[PDB]
Amino acid sequence: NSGLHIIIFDEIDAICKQRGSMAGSTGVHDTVVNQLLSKIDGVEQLNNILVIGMTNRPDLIDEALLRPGRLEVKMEIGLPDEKGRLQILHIHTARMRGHQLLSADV
Amino acid sequence: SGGFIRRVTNDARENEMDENLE
Amino acid sequence: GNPAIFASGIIMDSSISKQALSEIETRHSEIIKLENSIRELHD
Amino acid sequence: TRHSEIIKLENSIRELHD
Repeated sequence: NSGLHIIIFDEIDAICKQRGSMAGSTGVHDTVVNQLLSKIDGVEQLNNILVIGMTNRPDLIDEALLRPGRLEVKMEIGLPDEKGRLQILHIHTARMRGHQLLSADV
Repeated sequence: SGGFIRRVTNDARENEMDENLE
Repeated sequence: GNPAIFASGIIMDSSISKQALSEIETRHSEIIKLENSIRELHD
Repeated sequence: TRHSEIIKLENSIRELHD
């Protein structure tokens, strides 16, 4: 009986990368990945955390970090189609339509 | 007579002390 | 040749120590006693 | 050297006192 704790990583590819691909880093860009891997799922178990990551180069991340049990739900966000464009346009003008600042010819 | 305070860290602070004692 | 290389991490080193501080207490303690003595003489 | 000087000082103080 415990609450939920949330963590948000932004631009995760900056710190997590394939182990050994980087070189001449003085080794600091390698122990971080091991620490993170051990902490997320180690000998001890947690059941009240949630981790969210965002990126733009999904193929550079270490494979061990994407197996089920650590980061399962992978999602791609792509460009919208016509209905999506109409919905977004409707969202971004509700205030103006409400206060009658929008002409009738639009 | 060669000093009065042992020098753990030296520093100016350890000098005047000793001199005063002298 | 080699591109510019980053420097490595630093490892500082503290100077003072617990036992050396007990020794500094040994130093300091006698001074107050000597002070009591000199104050007595002046009085 | 510390013992000698400190004990000398203390002895002088005691002599003055007495």
